This record gives sequence, C-alpha cells and structure tokens, in this order.
Amino acid sequence: MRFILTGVPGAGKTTVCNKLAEKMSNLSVVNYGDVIFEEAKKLYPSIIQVREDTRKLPRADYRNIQIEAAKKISLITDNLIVDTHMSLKTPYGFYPGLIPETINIIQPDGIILLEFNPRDVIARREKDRLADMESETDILLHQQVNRMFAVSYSAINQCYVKIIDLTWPQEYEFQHTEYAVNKIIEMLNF
Amino acid sequence: MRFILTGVPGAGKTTVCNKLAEKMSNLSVVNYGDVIFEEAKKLYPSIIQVREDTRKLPRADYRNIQIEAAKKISLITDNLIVDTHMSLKTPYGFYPGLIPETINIIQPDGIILLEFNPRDVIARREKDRLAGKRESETDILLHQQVNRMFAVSYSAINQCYVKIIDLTWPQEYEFQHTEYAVNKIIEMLNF
Amino acid sequence: MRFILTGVPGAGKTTVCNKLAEKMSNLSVVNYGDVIFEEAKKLYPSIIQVREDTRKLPRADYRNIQIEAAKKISLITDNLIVDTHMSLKTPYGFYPGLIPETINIIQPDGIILLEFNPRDVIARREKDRLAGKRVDMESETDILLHQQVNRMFAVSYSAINQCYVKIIDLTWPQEYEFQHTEYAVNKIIEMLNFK
Ligand SMILES: Nc1ccn([C@@H]2O[C@H](COP(=O)(O)OP(=O)(O)OP(=O)(O)O)[C@@H](O)[C@H]2O)c(=O)n1
Ligand SMILES: Nc1ccn([C@@H]2O[C@H](COP(=O)(O)OP(=O)(O)OP(=O)(O)O)[C@@H](O)[C@H]2O)c(=O)n1
Ligand SMILES: Nc1ccn([C@@H]2O[C@H](COP(=O)(O)OP(=O)(O)OP(=O)(O)O)[C@@H](O)[C@H]2O)c(=O)n1
Repeated sequence: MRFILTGVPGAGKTTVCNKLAEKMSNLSVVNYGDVIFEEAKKLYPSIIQVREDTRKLPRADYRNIQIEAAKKISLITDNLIVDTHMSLKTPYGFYPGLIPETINIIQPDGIILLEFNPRDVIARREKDRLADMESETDILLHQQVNRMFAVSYSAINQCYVKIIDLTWPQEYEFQHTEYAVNKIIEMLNF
Repeated sequence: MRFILTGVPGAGKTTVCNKLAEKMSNLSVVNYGDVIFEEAKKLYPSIIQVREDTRKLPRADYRNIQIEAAKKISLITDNLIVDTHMSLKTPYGFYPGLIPETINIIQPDGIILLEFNPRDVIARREKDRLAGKRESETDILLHQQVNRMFAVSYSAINQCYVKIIDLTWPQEYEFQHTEYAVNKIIEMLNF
Repeated sequence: MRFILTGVPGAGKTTVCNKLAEKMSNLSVVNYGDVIFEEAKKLYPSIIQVREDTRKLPRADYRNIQIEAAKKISLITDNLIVDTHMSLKTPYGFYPGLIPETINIIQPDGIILLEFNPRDVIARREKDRLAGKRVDMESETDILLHQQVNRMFAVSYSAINQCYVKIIDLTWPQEYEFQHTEYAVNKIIEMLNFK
C-alpha cells in the first residue's frame, strides 16, 4: 500500500521512519525532500548543492522538480511510505509542502498525521538544538492546519486520513516511536 | 432545493431523514449508500455481496459506480435530500463518501451537518446495539471535525452552502433533537 | 505582493484596512464587495439601487460580476490588500465569499485571517450599532464556528492554489483601545516589508 507520513518538524518523525524501515522488509521509506534535492542536483548542478539551495529556483522549475521526484517515487512497487510535511511556517504564514500533482502521481492510499503534544515538541526541538522557538498554541495551530490540508487533499483525491495520536505521556523514552511504528505496520498488514 | 444531509453514524441522522420524508411534500429522500450498493452489486454480481465488500474494486470501477449512482439520483426533479456520510472511519483512517464528480453531478445547493454531543452519540449507539439494530468522546469529536473540514472543502470547490445544525444541547424530551433539526431544515426549504 | 485580508464582520477589519492605507505608502487597499457593487450598478442600473439589491440577480450574472470585479482588481500593479470575506452566514448556512475565479485572476500571494475573541466581536457589533447605523445577532459559539469555517476555507484555497495562510491572533485582551488594530497593522506591514 501507499501512505504519505507527515507531522510538525523536529518531533520524532524521522525516528518513526527509520524504525519502520528497520522493522519491516517489504517496505520502502523515502523522503520527498531527499528525492527533490537529488533530482535538482542532477538537473541543475550548477546551482544546487544543499537543501538550503533548493529555494533559489523559480516556482516553475521547483514544480517540475517536485513532479519528477513524484514520478521516480511512483516507480516503487513494494509497500511505500512517503515522508514529508503538509505545511511549513514562514513569515507569510503556512505554505503547503506538497502539490496536487504529487498526490495524483504517487496516488497514495492514505495520509498519516503524527499528532504529538506541543510540550513534547518543544522539548525535543530544544534538545536537538543543543546538539525557531514556537509555543504550545503555535504547534497546536500548526497541527490543526495540517489536519485541514490532509482533509482537503483527501476530498480532492479521495484517500484515507489516519490521525495517530502521540499526545500521551511516555512511560519510557522512545515509546511514541514504537507506538506509531506498530500501528503503522498493523495498518500495512491487514 | 437539493441538500446533502450528513452526520456521524449512529446518532439520529436517519430519524431526521425519515421525519423529513414524512412531513415534507414534493421531497425525495434518497440514501446514496443504498444506491451505490445496488448499482455495484448488479454491475459486479460476482465480487460484491455485502456493502463494505465494495472496497475490493479498483479505484476506477468504484468511482464509476459512484458516477452512475450520482447520475441516477440526479434524474430526480424538484427537491431531494441525499442521506449519506461525508467520512467513514476504517482501519486505514477516514475515507470520504463523495467525490467532486458526485457533487457536481448532483449539483446540490447545500450540505447539512448534524453535529451532536459525543456523550449523546455514545448513549444512542449503545442503546441501538442492545436492541440488535447494528469509539470515545475524543474520537467522535474528531470525526465531526473532519466531517466539517470535508464539507468546507466541498463548498469551496463547488460553491455550495454549509449548514451546521448544532444538536449538542441536552434534550428536554425524547426526539427533541430530531424535531428541532427537521423543523430547521423545513424552514430552510420553505424560505 | 498580494494578500486577501479576511475575518468575521463587525470586528474591526475595516479599521485595520484604513490604518494600513494611512500608514504604508505604495499600498492599495481594495474592498471586493465595493468593486462588485459598482460593477453591478454599471451593468444593471435598472435593478441595483443599493448593495443588498444584488440579491435580485440570478447567480450566474452575479458570479460574472464577481469575475469582472476580480479582473479590475487584478489590473492593479503594486502591493495590494483585498479586503473580503471567506464565508458569510445565511439562512441556508455558510456561503463562500470567494470563487475560484477570484483566486486565479488575482493570483494572491497569500490569505490573512484576523481571528478575534468572540466577546470583542459582539461588543463591537453592538457598539457600532449604537453609535450609528447598520440596522439575526450571533453568539460566542456562532462566532467561533464562523472563524473555524473560515480557517478551513483558507486552508482549502491554499491546498488548491498553493498560497500562504497567515493567521493573525487578536484573541488576547486589549490593554488600551484599538490595540488589536495597531497589532494587526504592524504585523501586516512587517510581513509586506520582509526581506
Ligand atoms: N520519541 C522521541 C522521538 C524523538 N526524540 C528526539 O526529538 C528529535 C527527533 O527529530 P527528528 O525525528 O529528526 O524530527 P522531524 O520531526 O523528523 O523533522 P527534521 O528532519 O527537521 O528533524 C531528536 O532529538 C530525537 O532524539 C525524542 O526525544 N523522543
Ligand atoms: N433524538 C434521538 C435520535 C435518535 N435516537 C435513537 O438513536 C437511534 C436512531 O439513530 P439513527 O437515526 O438510526 O442513526 P443512523 O443515522 O441510522 O446511523 P447508523 O447507520 O449507524 O444506524 C434509535 O435508537 C433512536 O431511538 C434517540 O433516542 N433520540
Ligand atoms: N480594536 C478595535 C477595532 C474596532 N473596534 C470597533 O469595532 C467597530 C466595528 O469595526 P469596524 O471598524 O466597523 O470594522 P468591520 O469589522 O470591517 O465592520 P463591517 O463588517 O460592519 O464593515 C468599530 O466601530 C470600532 O470602533 C474596536 O472597538 N476595537
């Protein structure tokens, strides 16, 4: 099956992705941003070198890069999970991290939203930073906006909208990760 | 005045639809789900024998039976209410009951959303279950919120009304919620 | 850059618009409804005496009037702020204040939503009723519902056309009068001049 996987940044989504790729063989976990960056360097090497450089392309070139990345991802046969962000915050507001062509090419079966507790998000972000400074309301608003984006994409393309709740206190560290991964594989095997 | 009536399952939507069909003249109350089930069954008599078996069909064939159901119920003239669910929950999450083709084929004027109180919903569901006629507060409220989002998206795309009848208040007597909703819908139709 | 400023009516949106016009140079602030009314009067002077008379129209002609108003608004060159509504409460429910033709013709860089505290909304509605004209009055929950529906409309237009969705929070309590207006104007200006 095919699912997009999303959530606010810095909350532990990458750990979920890697522990999924670790605890299932018939699975492919890919990052839309990584494929976008690869296709960009291959088509526009004279300009691109790091993720940060993907901003300098015009919106038409960036759209074509997203389209080609979605295509290359489309040629995957096994159970697929596409890690990405539905919305990202900017000085102008929330900007969608996807485009309708992405979904109608990848044609995923569903969209999975990892909804964490804002306090936990702040804690994880601060920890990883010691290795942006939002508040609880900012993160809650971001998650509700992501809900709305997912529901819009679903209404347009008719797909599933799974909301995985990780807003409960962990009994042991990294438990949210295991709960998310176990429920995701339960979905994949049914 | 053709409207799409929706709400979380097991809360009282069907009683509202029935009392509408009984109290309103020149009003056709049609169940999108039953029509889809019938059409799918008759066009694929081998693979389809229960309602939720309609998920095995490939994307194209399911969308085609939905298109045929929408065309069939669009032929109805005058005023009609379409009983249906805007989203149903499954092991894979929330799944929509409509598609843009369905909406612009039925070309409805508005979408009515019956938003109940989750406690009332739990009570109704269990009372029905005990009578052999067939989630948590948080889950029900999330379902209603995603239904609201779906309805707003459909309205933004097709330009239609989004009526939200709020039955979250405690009843003073049985069937007060459904009576209030039916009367609001009838004053809407007559307006 | 082009932004569509919106929010529930009677809460101070036009105050923000007029003060933006008064503070920042090279900023054109246009009211979609005003343009629509002018064009309606132009093409149908036999029926349109005032704004509400626009209900007399059939929906197709009014939609085309909206399209012509959006066209005229798109002809503007520099920084633009289109004051309008994402939804309107009617007997039949919420109706979108925009149409897809508006989004496509204006190509707005973003949408902006002023989210108020319903108490302030009600108080300002009743005050502007007292001190002047503007002859179904809503409640707190109704206003919250309206704001959430507008948020959903905005996210939908963004997901469909890929534009920004800025939410300016004016829910906190004002320490002095018109503080929300100053805050909204300052934030919109900071956003426009961002480099
Ligand atoms: N249950 C968890 C999951 C994650 N973390 C911490 O939170 C951060 C996770 O970051 P990451 O998974 O990389 O965040 P994303 O949401 O995936 O976004 P980005 O690529 O920007 O990091 C790390 O410090 C990780 O140790 C944690 O403390 N407890
Ligand atoms: N105001 C109400 C509305 C409903 N009910 C009870 O709730 C059930 C009616 O729900 P129904 O309208 O049948 O819900 P559906 O929309 O039919 O949901 P489903 O498809 O799951 O049945 C019946 O037990 C009815 O007595 C009630 O007690 N008071
Ligand atoms: N921070 C603010 C902003 C506005 N107002 C009051 O709110 C009233 C109504 O706001 P208005 O300026 O009329 O803005 P709109 O919301 O755009 O009104 P309408 O939709 O009726 O045009 C005004 O009289 C103004 O004094 C206020 O008290 N405090």
